[PDB]
Amino acid sequence: SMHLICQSGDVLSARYEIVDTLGEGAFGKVVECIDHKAGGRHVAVKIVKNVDRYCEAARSEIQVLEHLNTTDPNSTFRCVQMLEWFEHHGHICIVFELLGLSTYDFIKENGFLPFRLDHIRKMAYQICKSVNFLHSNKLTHTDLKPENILFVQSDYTEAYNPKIKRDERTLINPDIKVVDFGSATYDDEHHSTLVSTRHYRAPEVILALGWSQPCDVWSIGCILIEYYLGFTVFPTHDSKEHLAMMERILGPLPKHMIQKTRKRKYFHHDRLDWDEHSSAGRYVSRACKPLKEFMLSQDVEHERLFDLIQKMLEYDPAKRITLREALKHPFFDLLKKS
Ligand SMILES: Nc1ncc2cc3cnccc3cc2n1
Repeated sequence: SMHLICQSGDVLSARYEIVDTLGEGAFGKVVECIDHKAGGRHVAVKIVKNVDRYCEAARSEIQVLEHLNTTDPNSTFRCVQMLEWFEHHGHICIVFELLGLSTYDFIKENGFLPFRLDHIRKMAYQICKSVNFLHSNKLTHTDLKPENILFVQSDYTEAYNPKIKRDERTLINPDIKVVDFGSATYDDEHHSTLVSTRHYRAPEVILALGWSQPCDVWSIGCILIEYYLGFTVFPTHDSKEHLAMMERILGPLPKHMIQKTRKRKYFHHDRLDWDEHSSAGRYVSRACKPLKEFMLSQDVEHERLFDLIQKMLEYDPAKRITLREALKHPFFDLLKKS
């Protein structure tokens, strides 16, 4: 199907003319369209694959966004605005306001270089504010990651930069919005055992101990460190290796979580069953190091960020910092009148 109905020049619902593809996924694609009933405004349309799993998630996303856009019509809390939805040759399509590049695509197109710290501060504040708004509404996002944080506009300036010895684009406006509510779950809804893209998955999720709002905070921690480094901090598709990476960076997992998990697979006698002298052992031993060794400067602003990240990456979800608390963290002081 989808190839046949998402091409450039196609008209959806007698209204939206497809210009180009913005992104694609296993869920389907997002295309930029010209809205001919609204004077030519460009919009984004998500065309969802006709697979039950993804239809369910799309119907779900629509319910959630009706709730949020009603609660917050002006988008004070930076959730993307849904404009409408329709069916088109058996595919659910959801129309959104058009935004710029995701934070992932920006990093990628900049050669996997990090953001500047002042931009990270602004973006981090907005992300925390947005997701804390979700948390206030008895929702957990579950799939936060740089692909799901989008710049409102990705206009830019380009300057030669002898630090990188290369030309470089700098964002004008670092404002962002959060997208993708298809996994968002209410406190009183059923909680699936597997959630999150694996690189941003919390230890309570990996160990199947239950999860709720705090698993978003873990994800945000992961995001912030990737903005700082410009690469993914847990580059792996194996759950055991992932846990090994956590140990190398954050230290060993709390005994009480280990004893409690149904996945005794990963462990022997209250410690991770992992051979450091193995090959993957040495991969982890060199791709990963203690959190604070990732710092590129001893300047206090850097230390403030790393303190915050550390608190986000607390193993025990019951002890992990909440976004309410995180928004008062000293790292954000520079954004406030003192
Ligand atoms: N450029 C752009 N603008 C709006 C978007 C909304 C989206 C809503 N859900 C998922 C992905 C999305 C990607 C988007 N990309």
